[PDB]
Amino acid sequence: METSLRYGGDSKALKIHAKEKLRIDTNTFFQVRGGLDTKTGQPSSGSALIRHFYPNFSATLGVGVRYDKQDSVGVRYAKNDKLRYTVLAKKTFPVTNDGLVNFKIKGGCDVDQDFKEWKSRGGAEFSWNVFNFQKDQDVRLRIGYEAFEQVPYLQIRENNWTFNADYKGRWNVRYDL
Repeated sequence: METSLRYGGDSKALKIHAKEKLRIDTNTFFQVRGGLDTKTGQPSSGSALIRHFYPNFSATLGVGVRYDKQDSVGVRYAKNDKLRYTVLAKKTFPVTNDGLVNFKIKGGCDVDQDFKEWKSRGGAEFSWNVFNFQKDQDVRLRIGYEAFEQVPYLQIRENNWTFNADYKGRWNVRYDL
């Protein structure tokens, strides 16, 4: 049971996201997140994951979905009122020191139940080293993205905060409570 604050600009001011885990079977984990609205004091959205792990092939396979609440659909459409589901492998590779990178990725496909839309994603954070500035302030870059043909937004770590930019002119912070 952990809680994280998500700040937003050019979209939403503040929102809370909290994470919980449940044991269903010997080799099956429940992992889900609850988003409480910007208004503060009500639901907003829900997401969940069902996963299994392999030992020698250190990785997990599972599916992820999200539910957005229904309101009205017809001539016009809205961001809400939509269900999506995806299945992917999760893998982590530390290639720093010997190399220079480190990533945690989600490799798979998602469909939007609303319009037959299907995409594959580098649903990942890939650690790469770029700066080239006189200042000695080290920064780490990872694309909080689904790479294939959809949308990348960047995530960087500085001091002890995580902040991002999306091509839609959207930005955010994530900080643990």
